[PDB]
Amino acid sequence: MNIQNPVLKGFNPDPSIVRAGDDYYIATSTFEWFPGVQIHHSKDLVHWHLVAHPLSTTEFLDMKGNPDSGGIWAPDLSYADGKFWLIYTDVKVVDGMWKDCHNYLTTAEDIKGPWSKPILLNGAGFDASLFHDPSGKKYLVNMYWDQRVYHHNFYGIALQEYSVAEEKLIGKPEIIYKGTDIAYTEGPHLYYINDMYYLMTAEGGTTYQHSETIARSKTIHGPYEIQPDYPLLSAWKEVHNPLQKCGHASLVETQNGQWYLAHLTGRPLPAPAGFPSREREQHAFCPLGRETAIQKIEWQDGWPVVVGGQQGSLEVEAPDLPQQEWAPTYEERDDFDKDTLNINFQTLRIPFSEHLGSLTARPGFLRLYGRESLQSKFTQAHIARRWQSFNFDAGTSVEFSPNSFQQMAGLTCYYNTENWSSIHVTWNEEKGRIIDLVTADNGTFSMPLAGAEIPIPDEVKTVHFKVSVRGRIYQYAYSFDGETFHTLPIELPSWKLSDDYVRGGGFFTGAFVGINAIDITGTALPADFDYFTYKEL
Amino acid sequence: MNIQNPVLKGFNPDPSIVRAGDDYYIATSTFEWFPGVQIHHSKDLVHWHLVAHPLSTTEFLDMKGNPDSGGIWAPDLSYADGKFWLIYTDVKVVDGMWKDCHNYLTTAEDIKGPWSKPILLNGAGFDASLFHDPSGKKYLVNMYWDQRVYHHNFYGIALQEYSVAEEKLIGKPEIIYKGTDIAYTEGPHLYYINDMYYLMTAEGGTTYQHSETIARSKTIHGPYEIQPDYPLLSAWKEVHNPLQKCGHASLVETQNGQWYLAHLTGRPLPAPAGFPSREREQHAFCPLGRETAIQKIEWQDGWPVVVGGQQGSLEVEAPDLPQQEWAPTYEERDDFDKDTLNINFQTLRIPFSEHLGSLTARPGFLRLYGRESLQSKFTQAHIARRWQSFNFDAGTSVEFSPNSFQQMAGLTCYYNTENWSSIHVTWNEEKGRIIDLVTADNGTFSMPLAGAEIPIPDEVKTVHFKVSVRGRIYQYAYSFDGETFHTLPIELPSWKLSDDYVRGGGFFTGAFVGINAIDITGTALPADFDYFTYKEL
Amino acid sequence: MNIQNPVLKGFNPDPSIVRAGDDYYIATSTFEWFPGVQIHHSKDLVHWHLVAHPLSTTEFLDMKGNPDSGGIWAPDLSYADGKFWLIYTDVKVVDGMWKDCHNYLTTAEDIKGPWSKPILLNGAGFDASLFHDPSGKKYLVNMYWDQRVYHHNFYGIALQEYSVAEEKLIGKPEIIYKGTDIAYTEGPHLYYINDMYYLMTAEGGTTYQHSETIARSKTIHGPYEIQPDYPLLSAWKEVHNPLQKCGHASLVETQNGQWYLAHLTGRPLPAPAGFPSREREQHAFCPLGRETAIQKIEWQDGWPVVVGGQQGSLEVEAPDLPQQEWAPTYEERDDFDKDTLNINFQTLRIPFSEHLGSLTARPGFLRLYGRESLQSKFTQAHIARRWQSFNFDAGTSVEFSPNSFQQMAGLTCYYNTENWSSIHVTWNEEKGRIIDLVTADNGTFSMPLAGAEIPIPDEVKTVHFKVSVRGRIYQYAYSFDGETFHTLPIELPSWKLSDDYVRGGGFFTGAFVGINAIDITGTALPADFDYFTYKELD
Repeated sequence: MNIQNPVLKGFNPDPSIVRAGDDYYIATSTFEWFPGVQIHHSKDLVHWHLVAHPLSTTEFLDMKGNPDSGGIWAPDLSYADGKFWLIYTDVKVVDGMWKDCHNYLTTAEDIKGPWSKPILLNGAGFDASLFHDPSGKKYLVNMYWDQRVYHHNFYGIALQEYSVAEEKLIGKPEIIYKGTDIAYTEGPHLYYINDMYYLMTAEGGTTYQHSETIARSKTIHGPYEIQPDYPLLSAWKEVHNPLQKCGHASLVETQNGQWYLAHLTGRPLPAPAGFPSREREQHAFCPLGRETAIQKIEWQDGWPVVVGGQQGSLEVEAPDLPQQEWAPTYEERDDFDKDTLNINFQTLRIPFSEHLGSLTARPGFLRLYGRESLQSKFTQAHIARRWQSFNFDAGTSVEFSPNSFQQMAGLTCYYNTENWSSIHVTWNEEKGRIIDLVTADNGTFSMPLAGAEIPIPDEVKTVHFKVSVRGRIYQYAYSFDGETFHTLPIELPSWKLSDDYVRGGGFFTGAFVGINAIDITGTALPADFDYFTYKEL
Repeated sequence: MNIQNPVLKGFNPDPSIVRAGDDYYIATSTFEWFPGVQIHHSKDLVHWHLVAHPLSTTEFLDMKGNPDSGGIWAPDLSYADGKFWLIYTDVKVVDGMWKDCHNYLTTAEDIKGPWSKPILLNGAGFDASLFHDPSGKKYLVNMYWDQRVYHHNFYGIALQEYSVAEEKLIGKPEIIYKGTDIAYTEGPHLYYINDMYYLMTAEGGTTYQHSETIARSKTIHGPYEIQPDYPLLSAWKEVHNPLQKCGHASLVETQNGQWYLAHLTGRPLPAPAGFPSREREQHAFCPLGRETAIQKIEWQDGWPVVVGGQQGSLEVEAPDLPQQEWAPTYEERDDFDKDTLNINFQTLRIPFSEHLGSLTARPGFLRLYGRESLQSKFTQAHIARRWQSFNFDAGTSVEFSPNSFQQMAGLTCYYNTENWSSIHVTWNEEKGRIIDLVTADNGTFSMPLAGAEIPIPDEVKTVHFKVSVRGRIYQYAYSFDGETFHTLPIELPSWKLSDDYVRGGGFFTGAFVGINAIDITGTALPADFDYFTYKEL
Repeated sequence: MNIQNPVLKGFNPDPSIVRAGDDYYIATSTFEWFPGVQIHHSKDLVHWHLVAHPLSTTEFLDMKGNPDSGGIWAPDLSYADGKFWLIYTDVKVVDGMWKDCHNYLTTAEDIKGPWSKPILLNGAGFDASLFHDPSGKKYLVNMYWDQRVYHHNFYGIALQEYSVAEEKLIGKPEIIYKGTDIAYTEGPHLYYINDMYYLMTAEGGTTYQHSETIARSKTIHGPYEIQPDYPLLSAWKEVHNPLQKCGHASLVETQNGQWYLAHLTGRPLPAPAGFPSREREQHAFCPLGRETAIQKIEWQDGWPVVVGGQQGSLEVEAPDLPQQEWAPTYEERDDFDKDTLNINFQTLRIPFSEHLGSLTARPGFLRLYGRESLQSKFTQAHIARRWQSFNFDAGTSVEFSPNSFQQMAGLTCYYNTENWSSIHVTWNEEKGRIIDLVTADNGTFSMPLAGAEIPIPDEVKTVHFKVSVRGRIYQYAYSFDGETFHTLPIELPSWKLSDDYVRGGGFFTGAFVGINAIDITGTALPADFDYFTYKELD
C-alpha cells in the first residue's frame, strides 16, 4: 500500500514527525482538548495508530479558562540521548496585539511515559522547537512576536542555546532569519544535513495561503540562503488540489536514507455548484479541520523538492520498509464495558475525573454528572471524539431524569463554546421530560424545535440519539426503542462546524461528536450512557 | 453631618449592608479584581472606611482565566448566631444563553477573618442571599436562570432552606416570586418585619432602567403582594437626577429603629452641550462604575418609601447616632515603605505573590517582575486602584532596562483586557530605551506616538509618569527629573473607560489606575517603582 | 517607443478597443461621473488622448439618484457599416440579490457625435456587447443575471439577434456559454476569426482574482470549447506583478495583422514593510482605480497567447505603425479663461449647467453656486478630475463669503458620497470665516481641526488650497497670499480613497481631486475659483 493522504484524519494539525530507530511518531496539536499532544505511531509511514497523549495532568497543562483555540499549539517531538524531548506551548491569548504563551520542555524514555516535570523555557513566541546539534549542545528556535501595531507580528525566527545542566535558555534571543515576502514566518525547525544547517519554516498563515520554505547556512547563526524555487510546499495556486492549506511541515529521514515531509492540510467540503473556484476563503469549509499528510522528498543541488509538485499529492510512494498494520484503537460500538475511557475521546480543557463522570459507578455505562454549560471554558461534563470522515453515523443512548430546563443531557456536534449543536433530554413545565435541540452559531443561540419539543413517555427509560453526517448536511434522530429512529425536521450545516466558518482569532481545531450532561442547578444529576457508536460510511 | 452620596465612591456595586451591634458593614462586588469582596465599615452611615477582603486565597476564589466582569458578582453579608455569613458567587460565563456560576458560603467571627472553608451551595442563578428566619431556620434566595432563547432569562426568585446540620440546601428550588413587568428580577433579599415577610428585588437591569421593588407575604413561600407604588427606588424617569441606575439595594434597621437603604448608582459624566437629555444610553458614561449610596426610609401602611422620592437623593439625613470619622486607608503619595501592599490596590484575578512582585527585594520600592500582557486573563504583574473622583492626578516612577519591544513597564488606566491605555518604558531598535503609549478601545489597539517615541537618555535611570484625569478627558505626562513634566500631546477619552462604553456581556466594574510590567520574552525583567501617587482635585 | 502600461491612467476601467481604419479608440466605464463613457484615441497604441464622452445630456443618461458605482458600467464600442455603435448600461441597483440595469444602443458617424437617440435593448444583465456577423446580421451578447440566493449570480452569456430595421432584439435570450469554474463570467465579446466564433469573457471578478478566458465554436450558438491553457490573462498567481486585477479585455487586429489585447488593471500602493505578500485583499489599495493596459497577442494552434505571460507586462512591443504623440488635453494650471469646462473634469451624475456654476458670470473664474452636500446623490456643485499618478500636487483658490456653517467651499479628494476629504472656507459663530476640514471614511464623518479652525482675516479675499499626494499619504495646505503655504498637520490616507477600501457593493471608480460649493441654506452662495492646478511627478 502507498501512503494515502491524509494519514491522520480529522483534527490533527502541526505534525512533528520523528524517527527513533525503526519507530516513527507524529505529534499533533490539541489546543483546548485534553489530554494534550496527540502522538501517533508507525513503522512504515503508511499505517498509523494513536498511542499517547503526554500532557495528561494539570501539572503539565492547566487550561481552565483558556480561549477557544488557545492551549496547545504546534508541538515539537525529537529523539536524542536515549529519550524523547517534547516542546509544547500553552497559549493564553489568541487575538489582538499580543499572543501571550509559554513554551515548556518535557522528556521521556518511552512515548507512553512517564514524562518529566515540565521546564518553562520562554514566551517570546510560539512554535518552539528543539535542535540537537552534532556538537552535543541543544538549541531552541521559536518565532519571535512583535506586538507593535504598525508592524507584521511575525518578526522572524529566534535562536538560543538551551543548557541541559542549568535547565534554561542561556544568553539572549538572536534573530537568525526574517522569512520571505510570504511572511507569517513560523514553525521553525533546524536540521543538520550535507554538513550544513537547514532552517525550514511555515509561511503565509494556516489558511489557503499556507506554505513551507527551506533555507540553509554553513553555521547555525546564518545568514540563511532561501531556496531558489520557494515555496517547497503550497497548494495556494491550485484551487482544485485535493490537499489545501499545505504547510507547517517537518522532515524525516528513514533508516535507508529516504526523505519524507509531514505537513498539515485541509480538505474542504465541495462548495455549491457554480460558485467561483478561487473563492476558497468564502466557500471552502473544512469540518475535519487540519489533518496530517506526508509527501515524499527528493534532493537536487542540496535543496529538497516535493515529489509530484509543491501542491502536495494524495497518493505518495511508500518507503522501502516492511509494512505493519495496527489493531483498531476503537470499536464501532463502544459499550463502555472497560474502566478506561477510549483514547479517541477527549475532554475540554481539564482532565476526565470523577467530578465529570464515572465508568465504575454503574459498570457497562458511562455515567456523566451534569456540570456547566456548552458555553463554559471551565468545567464541562462532556466527552467527544473527532469527525474523521465526511460521511458517518454516530450515536448514543441516555438515561436521564431532569426536573428542570436547567438540566439536559445528550449528543453533541461541537467546534467551540459558541459553535455547536445539541440534541438532548431535558424538561418542560407543560410536557415534562422532552427531547429538544439547541444550536450555537458564532454566538447566536437558536432553538428550532421551540413549541414542537418531543415528549418522552414516563415508561421510556432510555432515549437513543443518532447523528447522520453526509458532507455539507447533518441531521439528528432519536428513538424510544433502539430500532425505529425519527429524524428531526432540520438540516444542519456541517460547514458551520469548521475552521473556515468560526469567528475569532482562534480557528485551529475541527468538528467533534460527543456526549454531555449539564445541570445548572448544581445537583450533578447523573446521565447514564450505555454506548457510543461511530461508523464511517 | 449628613450622608453625602455616594458613600462608597468608584467601583463599589451591589451593596449588601448589615448591622452587627453598633457596627455597620457594606460588602460590594469585585468581579475579576483580587482579593474578592470589598468590605467597608461605619458606625454612623456617614463615614466609611475600607477594612477587609475575605476572599484572599485561591482556596476561596480561583479566577485565573475568568472572563472580564465574571468572578465575584453581588455578595450577601449577614450577621447571626455570633458570626458573619458571606454568600458569594463566582461567575464563569457572562454572555449568551447561560450564566454559569457557583454560590458559596463562608463564615467568620471577625470581619477580618479567619473565614471558614467555603461551602458550595448551588448554581441555579446568581444573587444568592442568606436569610436568618426568627425560627432559627436559614433560607437561601437566588434568581433562577432560564436559558431558553425565546424567554426572558430571569425566571424569578427561588427559595430553599439551608441546612446548617448538613451544609446543603434542602429539597428542591421553589419559585416564590416572578417579579413585576419591569423584569430582570434579581438581587433578592428577605426580611422579617411587621410579623411578616418582605422580599425585596432589583429590577430593570443595572442600566439607566434599574430599579428596586418590595413585596410582602404572611408566609415565607408567598404569594407575595407587590407594593402599590412600585418601584421603591428608580431614577429612570429623571434624566437629570445626580444619582442614576438606582437599584440593587439592601435594607438596614439601626439600633434604635431607623431604616436606611443601601443601593448602587452610576454618576455619568456630563454629555456634550446640547445633546438630547433622554439619550443616556448613548451619551451618559460612568468611568467611576457603579458606586454605593444610602437613602433614608420611612414606612406608610406597612410599605417602605424612599425619603425625598424614588429617584434617590445626594444628601440624606444621617441617623441619630454619634458620629465617628476614620483615618484614611491610603496616603496621597505611597512611598512603598510598608511591608504589605495598600488595601486600595488590587490585582487581576490571582493573588499578589513573589511571582508578580516584591516589597522586600529592594526595600523602599515595589519591584514588579514582567509577566503577561494587558490582554491576558491569566498572569498580569499589574496592581491598580479605583478611580474615585472625576478629577485627579496619579503617578509613579519606574526604573526599567528593557532590551526588546517585548518588555514594557509603566502607568496604566484600565477597565478590562481590551479597554485600557498604557504609558511605559520600552525599547526600540533605532532609539534604544523609549517612552511609548498604547491604547486598547473595544479590542482595537493603537499606538499614537508611533514614530515620535521619546528617547530616554542612558543617564536617566528613573522615569516619572503622571496621568491627569479631568472629567471627560485625560492626559499622560512624563518627567526625567520628577519636577518638570512634559504632556504627551493626545487627549484620551475618560468616557471610554466606563461601564457604558465597553462591549461584551460584562460591563460591571469601573476604571482603575495602576502600574505594571510586561515581559513577553519570559525573562521576568524587574521594574522598580519608587512611589504611587493618587491625588483627588 | 514601446507601449508603457497602463496606457490610460487613473479611473479608466472596462476598456473596449476598436479599430476604424487607421484610428484606434478605447471606451471606458464612467459609473456615476458625467458625461458618460470616456473615449480615448490613438493611431499607434502607444500615445493616447481623451477625445469624447458621447453620453452628454440627460436624454442619453439620467443618473440623478443613482447609487455610488451605479450608472455607466462596461461600454462596448464597435465600428461597422460606416458608423460607430455604442452599447451602454445604466445600472440602478448595485448590491443585493438583483442588479437592475438597462442596456442601450447609440450610433454616430464621428466619435464626437452627433449620437443617435438611444434605443433601449434589454436588462437581462450588464456587459452588453454588439457583434457584427459577416452575414450582415447583428447580435447582442450580455451576461445573464440569476437572482436566486442559493446560486452564483452569473448564469452565463446570453445571445440574441438585434434587428436594425425593427430597433429591437428579436426572438428570446439563448444561453450559449456558462463559463469556467473561475466563474463571475461577464464581459462577453464575440470575434469571427479562423472562420469560426470566438467568445472571450472576463472571469473571477474585478478583484485580484480577475482573469480573461477565450472559447471557440463553429457556430455562434455553441457549444464553445474553452482554451486549453485558460485563463488567457490573469495576475492572480503573481502577487508582485506590477499589473494586478488583469481582466475585462477586448481584442483588436491592426491594419498589418498584428493582435493586441486591451484590459483593465489595478496598481496597488506598496503595503507597509514586512506585510504578507499574498494578502493583497487586506493590504493592497488602488487609489487610481482600474486603469487600462494593452498586451500583445500571438496565435498558436488557433488560440491567442499573451506575449510575456498571462500575468500581463508593463512594457509591450509597439505595433509596426508610425507614431504620433498628442497635444496635452489640459494644462498644469487652468486659469478658467475658456468658456467650457476642460474635458478632464466631470460632474457627479448630472450635467454641468448654470444651476451648478458658470464660466461667464465672472470671466476668468469658475463660479460655483452652493448646492447640496458631499453626501448627496442628486445635485452637487462639484467638478473633479481623476488622480492619474501616485505623486502629484493639485490646487485652487477661492473667494467665498459664508455667513453660516451651512455654507462651505473648497478643494476635495473624493471617491464616493461617504469616502472623501474636504478643505474649505466656511463660518463659525465666534471666529467668523474659517478654514476647516471634514473627512468621510465609509460613512464615519470626522472633523480633525475642531477647535483649531484657521480664522480667515477679513482683509483676505482669496484663499489658496493645495493637496500634495505622495503615495500612501496626502496632505492639505492653505495660503492667504499664494506664496507662503501652511500645511495642516494631519497625514491623510490615500489608500482609503480606493476601490479596495470602500464598503458596499459598488467599488468601481477611483480617487478624484476637485472643487465644490455647498449651501444647505438654499441661497446658492457663489464661490469663485480662479484656477485649478494639477502637476504629476512622472
